[PDB]
Amino acid sequence: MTTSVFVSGATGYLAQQIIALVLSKGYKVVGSVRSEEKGANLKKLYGDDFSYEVVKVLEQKGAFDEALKKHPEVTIFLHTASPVTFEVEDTEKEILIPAINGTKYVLQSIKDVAPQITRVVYTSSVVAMSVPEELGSPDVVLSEASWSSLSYEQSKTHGVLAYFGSKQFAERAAWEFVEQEKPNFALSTVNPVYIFGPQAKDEEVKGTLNHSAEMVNSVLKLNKDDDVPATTGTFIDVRDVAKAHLAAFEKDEAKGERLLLSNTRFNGQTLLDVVRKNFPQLADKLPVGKPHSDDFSAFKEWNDKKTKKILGFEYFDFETSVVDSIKQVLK
Repeated sequence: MTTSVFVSGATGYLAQQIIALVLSKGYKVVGSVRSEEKGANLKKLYGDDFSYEVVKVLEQKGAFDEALKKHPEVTIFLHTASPVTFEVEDTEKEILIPAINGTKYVLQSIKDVAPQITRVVYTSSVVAMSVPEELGSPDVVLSEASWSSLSYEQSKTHGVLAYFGSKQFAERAAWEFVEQEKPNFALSTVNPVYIFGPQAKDEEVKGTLNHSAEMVNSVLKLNKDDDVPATTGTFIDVRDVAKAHLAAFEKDEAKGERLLLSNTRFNGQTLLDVVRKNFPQLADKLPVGKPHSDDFSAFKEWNDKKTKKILGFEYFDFETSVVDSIKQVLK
């Protein structure tokens, strides 16, 4: 009668947005959390239709088996969680293997213990699709077809490349599971770019005034003398990503799809120009740069046409996403 959706890594910024949307739709959520207190907090936040299970180590074999066994009511699994690593000493051991193993193990548990699950949505990234130099290139057109060229070997070399590799290999693992193991569920992925936007709950904006994506808040801590931030790429609003997750399990056309979630290009100047206009009280302590010096006109538009057609909604613009984040932080 009511449909129950499992969401891994439920305390996450995206996950919370997904959970809020889904609850708003009348689904139930069963959320995984790494501790009871995390769950209880989520419960207090999200209410009666929210339940939780504690799964401490996501990449462990059999990790989700008990939680799954307990929830025969669940028929959707949104796998949003990533391994939490705090500073990395060995890239393979701590980043690549956990990412890859986790995906395989979670899928195996679902097949093993939740045969009733008909849809799995795996949260991937644009980093699966590409390499860092290609991300910044005006000659590059990504699509839903795009797979990163980065090798396993190269991925080990650096922490950045490792994060890139980890997503690529993990997503490949997920598709591979589907091919090889042939489960009851249809798989789909969501592949976001830099995510901006408000948090699902005010209470969560803790510590008061923060930033993931931090890039929003690399700026607000700047000082008038500081440089304009370097960071540049494509953005997407967290709400749009969430809506993509919804469509990814709801729509027949999304079955076996990769969804590229990417909106407009930005740089530090784009960000600064927005903040400065919208929140003038902070302009005195902020840098100026060269306003509206950002010109992205040479950049080839990415090919997300299939994804937009499947999604069938229009995205939040950049200004709106940024303004909404700051307003909340300020509040």
